[PDB]
Amino acid sequence: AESHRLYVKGKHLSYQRSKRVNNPNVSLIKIEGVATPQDAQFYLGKRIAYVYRASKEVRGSKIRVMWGKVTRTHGNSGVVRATFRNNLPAKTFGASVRIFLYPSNI
Amino acid sequence: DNTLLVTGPFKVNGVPLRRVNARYVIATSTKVSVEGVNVEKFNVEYFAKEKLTKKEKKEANEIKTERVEDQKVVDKALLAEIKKTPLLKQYLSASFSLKNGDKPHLLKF
Amino acid sequence: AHFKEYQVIGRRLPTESVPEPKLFRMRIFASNEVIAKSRYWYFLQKLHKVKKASGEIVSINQINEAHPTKVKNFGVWVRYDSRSGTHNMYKEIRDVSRVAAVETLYQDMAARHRARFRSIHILKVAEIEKTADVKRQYVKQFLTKDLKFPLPHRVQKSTKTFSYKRPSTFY
Amino acid sequence: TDSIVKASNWRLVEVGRVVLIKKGQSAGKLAAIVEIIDQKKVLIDGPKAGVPRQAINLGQVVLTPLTFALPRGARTATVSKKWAAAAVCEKWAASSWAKKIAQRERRAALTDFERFQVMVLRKQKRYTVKKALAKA
Amino acid sequence: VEPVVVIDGKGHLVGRLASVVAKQLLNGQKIVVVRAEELNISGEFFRNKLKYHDFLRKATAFNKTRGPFHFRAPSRIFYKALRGMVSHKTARGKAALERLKVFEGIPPPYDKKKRVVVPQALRVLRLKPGRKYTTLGKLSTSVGWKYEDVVAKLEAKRKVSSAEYYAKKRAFTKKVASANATAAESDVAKQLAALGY
RNA sequence: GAACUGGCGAUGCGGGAUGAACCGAACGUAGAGUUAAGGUGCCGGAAUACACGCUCAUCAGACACCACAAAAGGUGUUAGU
RNA sequence: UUUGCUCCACACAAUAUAGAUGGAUACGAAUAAGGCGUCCUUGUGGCGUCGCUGAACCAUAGCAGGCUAGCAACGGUGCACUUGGCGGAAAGGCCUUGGGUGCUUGCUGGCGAAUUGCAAUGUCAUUUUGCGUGGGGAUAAAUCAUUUGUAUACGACUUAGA
Repeated sequence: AESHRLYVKGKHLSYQRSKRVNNPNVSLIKIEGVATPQDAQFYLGKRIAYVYRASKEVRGSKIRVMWGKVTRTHGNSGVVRATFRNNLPAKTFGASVRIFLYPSNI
Repeated sequence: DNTLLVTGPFKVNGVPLRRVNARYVIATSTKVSVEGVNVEKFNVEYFAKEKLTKKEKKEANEIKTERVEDQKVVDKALLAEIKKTPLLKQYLSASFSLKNGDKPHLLKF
Repeated sequence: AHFKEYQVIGRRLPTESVPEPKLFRMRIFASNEVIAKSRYWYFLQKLHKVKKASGEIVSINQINEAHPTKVKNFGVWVRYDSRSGTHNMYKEIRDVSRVAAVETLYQDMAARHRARFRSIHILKVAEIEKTADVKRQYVKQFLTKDLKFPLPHRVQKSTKTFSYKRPSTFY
Repeated sequence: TDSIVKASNWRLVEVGRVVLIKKGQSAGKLAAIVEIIDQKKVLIDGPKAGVPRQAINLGQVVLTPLTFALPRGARTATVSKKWAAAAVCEKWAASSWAKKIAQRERRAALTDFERFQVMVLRKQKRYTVKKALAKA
Repeated sequence: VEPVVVIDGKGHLVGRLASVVAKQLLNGQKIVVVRAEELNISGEFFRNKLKYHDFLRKATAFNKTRGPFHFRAPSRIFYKALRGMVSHKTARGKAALERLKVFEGIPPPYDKKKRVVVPQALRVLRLKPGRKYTTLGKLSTSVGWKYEDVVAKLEAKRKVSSAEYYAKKRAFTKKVASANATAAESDVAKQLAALGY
């Protein structure tokens, strides 16, 4: 067809933070479509990929991926907490990111 | 090894006899009967990769005949069950993709 | 909180000079048993020469509403402490049960006189069994024959941050 | 000539007015207003749909255009009897509001094979409608 | 959900719209706000004129050129109210603010596009009926904006052209609705009705 | 200038924008969970939550320590005797 | 100034991305009112219907979407042209005429796909520049130095000089 998307779009909002101290080890993700923790409970444990590009070709590609997963819900509005192998570079606040449907329970 | 044996059928969408992981599929509610297929031939030793040595490096750049007539035996038994209810051949030939406005936490498969 | 009504019956501790004290009973609106017994001992220390160390509580029982689906008019007599003095007030509330009536009473006093729970004393609450004994206009307004009114200016709260048409406030 | 005003009627709240519970434990059933507590809340009862007789804030219900006869303060046996006599449940079901609700829940209850089927049928219907869009 | 969101600023409250839009930019949504002369501020016109005069008094004493700049256009007033809610002195704030452009009227890039509203910042949905409000164009031309009438003339011309568009669109959609109704009650129509479409 | 206690001095951490003393809590290096005091329009992590009222200020008001306001008045408005 | 400059087509390199992954899908006004349809005496008109959110509408099947056969219609859509308009607020876009060409999943068939081995973004976008081709297009000024004095601390300014 014309669409081939097998993931859900999301936005990298910020790190986990207090009013004046942030914590880069936990990122905050807005998954689009979900507006409550009860709907966000479907997406727990799903893999997340941040997909970006670079000028230098490394192993056949100019596209590099950072992997992570959803761990828990955050707040009352469907924001989730996500942890990555290496933390997200904080210039990606507001950048798009992919939530895959695996590991599936359905 | 906790894997699922699946087939396309190969005549429909070109997916051969294969094994997949159960955590990487979505079980839809659409059900066909697979009684009449003799799948006890296949096992974990049926799929062997014949592991490659470290010396054989592919600088620049086939199929088992046993595998291809096994596929031809099973898929002709599946498609007879496919022909009963309408539009299943078209459904299995078409691909799945998420459109704009599809919420997977609300979708039923 | 969301109030409940309890009867609390207590007495003095029995002595040899006087066994069987007189078993006083009071009706308390409170959130739970602990607050109910505390308010019971508060009002008995205001009334008689007794305190909690010198007395005991023989019974506490929740009194729920006899007809929780009948719409009543209640007259409520209240003491409250203002910033300069102590005053008595009589307010009447049209509502379906006694605990909800005193909940709206506590909200009404806190809203209109800035009176707190520690300042309000509930003298009594009683159902007005007959109309035309209702003396306040704001509740006598709702007792007319074939009462009907519209609700102008409907505002519907949205789930999305963006709406794709100009909304209507018709009801 | 004659004097003309725009009437601008809307959906009075009184006894016998049928309402739809918007949010709460019922959340989508019908009830009948039994009496009016004050400006902001009313005593309702929904005895056919299983809504218990209760006082409720007017912001938690939506008023429907349906009305039927009740005396004020009627108990639930009389409410159910007059509801069945006026037969307002299928009168609600005949409205386009309830048809919209039923369409929404049907589209929610569709599966992937049914979504494929409606895509094929919509393509066929679009073919015949755009063929009709060539003669006028 | 959208590449660019075009917001019709008419009938909106300035602070509530700015707090919606600033969060949208910080989340990464591109926003363009049109018709900035029709924003509303709650309160009397005289109160908001006094507020702007209190703001207009404030300037650097030894050199007025480096002081706070008092911008007079309605779009720049909205930009001031939004820059107050974005942390504009950082690179993240600058990257957010470059996703925004605010206009008086609807310019020709956006007059053929779709305009949306924000229902939690609309005046008719937020204010009690009876409270007084202002129009940002009237306040701005009271405090020194020079281009209130040319925007009105351009908006009149644009509305004439848009009504000419809408008449043709309405005629076409009535033809399409007529053909859909006549091509309904066939077998595919009843199967789609059973399946929910 | 004294009395009893707790502190700062000698002490970082979360909150009070900011601050020696206030509130919370005292500190090896890390991970996960839960909270205190304080907050949840945006800056800013978190409900433009729910519920009942009150107030429209041609100097509104917005939180302890704390960064001020009184006597006297007002058919402004609300509730009472 | 030893063949330089610009534009057009693709050919290869480099360069990055504040962050495509079906579609930014166009009345205006009011909200104690409207929208749409229809009728008439065309109005601040009569009658009917709708809202109660975009949970919509359009699009959406095919090797990341192939190679072929037929049926039914004379539709739908893409590409390069082509005719006629309209658009100056930041127009740089919108509509339309005609023919060509490709596809059509509206309907019915035939062949292909495996081995990426049980997942690894599994690579499909647009931004700038350079160097090659081969096809057009055009053949300047400014500054220093000299001079002026309507100018001037110096710069700067205003003048003149084939």
